[PDB]
Amino acid sequence: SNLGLEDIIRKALM
Amino acid sequence: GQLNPESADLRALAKHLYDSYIKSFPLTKAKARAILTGKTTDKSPFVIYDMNSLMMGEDKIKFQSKEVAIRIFQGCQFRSVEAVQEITEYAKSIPGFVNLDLNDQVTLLKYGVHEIIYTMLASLMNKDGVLISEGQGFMTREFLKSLRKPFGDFMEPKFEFAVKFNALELDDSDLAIFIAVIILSGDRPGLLNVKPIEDIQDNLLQALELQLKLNHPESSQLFAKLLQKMTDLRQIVTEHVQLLQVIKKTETDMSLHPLLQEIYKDLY
Ligand SMILES: *c1ccc([N+](=O)[O-])cc1C(=O)Nc1ccnc(C)c1
Repeated sequence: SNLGLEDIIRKALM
Repeated sequence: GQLNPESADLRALAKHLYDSYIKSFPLTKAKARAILTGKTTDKSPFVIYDMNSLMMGEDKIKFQSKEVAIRIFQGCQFRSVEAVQEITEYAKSIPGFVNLDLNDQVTLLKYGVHEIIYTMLASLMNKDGVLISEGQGFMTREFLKSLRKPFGDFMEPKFEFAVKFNALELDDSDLAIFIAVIILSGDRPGLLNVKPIEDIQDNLLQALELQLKLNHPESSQLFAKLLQKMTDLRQIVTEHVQLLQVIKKTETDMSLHPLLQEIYKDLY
């Protein structure tokens, strides 16, 4: 999912 | 071309990306091709070429939504989480990336991950099929194409891309810079500050240009050809939107063998 992928990416950037 | 401080910096950048590439991605192209060409005698994958051999390899295939195709996409996207995290870890090592606005970092990655996944999927592909089940299986290209609509059309354009992409004979050193160029694409929709992204990509492009000259004397326009593969990668991603509509407009039986559904979850 677009927002599901963004969440994964944002968390991985932490 | 000369060896001067500028070119030495471009070689140091190429080594930095390659070292970070090795640290981030345990599934390198070299490992994939060794399995495909039958080098790794310990991990000899089982060939699935028809429905009969599909049942013969039931042990090597290791196990919500309503429709079969939607559950396949949900599964393969869930199994791609680790790859997304690996790509994000790689982007952190690209000099200047973490200094960009956080929203632009997210935007660059949310479009870039799909193209990079297809780039690395090509390493698992030859003209005959694709590695599955973490190298334990080999699903043939024609068996996938023979499956009932719309499933039979899922992977064939990726095979067509992979065969032409693999004919360039890039190695992991080339792919490290090529993937970095993909991530730093200043034309993604929604980007706020395009200039600092382009500044980084221009430096990555210079490093890529030099890398291909030193590593591939046999192809004078390899730099151009490799940038053309960007257009093929984006086309494959855009074809996924058409695929979802074909699935919604399909009135025929879309029931698929459960072992086939699990195999498609290992693809993209
Ligand atoms: C998952 C599993 C199989 C396939 N397939 O084409 O056979 C595709 C997918 C998948 O989720 N693909 C995909 C491509 C591009 N963009 C997205 C969001 C998803």
